[PDB]
Amino acid sequence: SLALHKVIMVGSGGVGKSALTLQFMYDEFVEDYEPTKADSYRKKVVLDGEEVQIDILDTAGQEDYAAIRDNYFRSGEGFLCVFSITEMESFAATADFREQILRVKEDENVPFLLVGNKSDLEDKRQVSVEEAKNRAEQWNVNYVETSAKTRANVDKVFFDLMREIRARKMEDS
Amino acid sequence: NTYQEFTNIDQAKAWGNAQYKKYGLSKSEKEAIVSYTKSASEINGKLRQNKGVINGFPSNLIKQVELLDKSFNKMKTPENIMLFRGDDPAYLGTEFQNTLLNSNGTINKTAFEKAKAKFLNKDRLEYGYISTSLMNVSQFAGRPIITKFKVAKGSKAGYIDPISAFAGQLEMLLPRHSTYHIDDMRLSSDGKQIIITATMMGTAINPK
Ligand SMILES: Nc1nc2c(ncn2[C@@H]2O[C@H](COP(=O)(O)OP(=O)(O)O)[C@@H](O)[C@H]2O)c(=O)[nH]1
Ligand SMILES: [Mg+2]
Repeated sequence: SLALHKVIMVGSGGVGKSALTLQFMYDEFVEDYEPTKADSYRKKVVLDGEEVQIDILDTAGQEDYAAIRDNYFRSGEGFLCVFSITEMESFAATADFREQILRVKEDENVPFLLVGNKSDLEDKRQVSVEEAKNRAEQWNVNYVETSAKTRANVDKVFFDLMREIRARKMEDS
Repeated sequence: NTYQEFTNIDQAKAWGNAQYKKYGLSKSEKEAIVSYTKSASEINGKLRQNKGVINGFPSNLIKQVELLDKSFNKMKTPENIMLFRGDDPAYLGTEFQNTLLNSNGTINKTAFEKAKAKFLNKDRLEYGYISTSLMNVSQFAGRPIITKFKVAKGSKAGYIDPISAFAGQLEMLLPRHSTYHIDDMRLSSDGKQIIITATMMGTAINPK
């Protein structure tokens, strides 16, 4: 009888979906983790005084066709739309994930977070804070820059996404 | 004169967006600012550390300070406004660090009186940039000291929320090396918070 917040990691390949999951889970910066490797994780964390359990699906994505993708998009409760601040292509792609996620869940207000990862690579930034923050405002969601390397804001994105999921569960029931 | 104090978050945001859109900040000034918001603590700390002298700053930081300073030539408040921010006991002095508070969490009567004796009715020079907000947000509330800054029309002040790492909300930035007069210092009904009302006088850094 414990709350379970199912989080799904989305974003182009090589943006840091795995590193972020692993940094949050085992507090380590795992580099170049198998690109095509997918895995779900489930740990217990205390969210604002209350103890809950979080489930994180670290998607590979290279071959998750319509039926596979639709199933977990539909099952997932919260989404972390991750991209790399040093790769403009991954940022542009975030609109595709958003779109597909809202199409299957037939909802324009699902728990969602725009995450610009690799904030430690400021010298290679290709996406401006202004641009990303603006998009987040358009989608009516928060934008957070993280660094799976320095661990900056990693806990924040996962706990903030939960808070959004936990609140959406209140509106319903 | 009259001072515009925001009470509706949407009105505040709309207003801020209205000014920001007019700044016409270069890419470098925006970047300089985003960088300030990512490490305000280090930058302002280093500015206090040297009482404001920057000729000892590495090229990267000294370059950023210059951009920061001059960006204010583009950011002025069109009217009288009230800016808010919170601080800890160290703000009043090292000798307040572990003295300001009582064990029950309220401001200590004697500590407060010494605070007034030390600051009330006196100008104060801040070596670092002053980050504030257009409204009394939650980013504070749980802080021992609250300051209401009265910024007059035409003063250097810029809404930088569109490019900050959500350091609270409704981020407002004031120039470094500014002086202000503390007109009032009182306690809240709570008794666990000092409310400081001040008049912003301006900065000594006016390049260009
Ligand atoms: N500098 C830096 N590199 C990162 C960061 N996060 C991931 N990386 C690197 O970016 C590459 C892709 O990361 P990965 O976690 O595999 O991304 P995924 O494809 O979204 O799962 C790997 O070489 C990582 O070591 C970060 O925060 N900073
Ligand atoms: Mg991966």
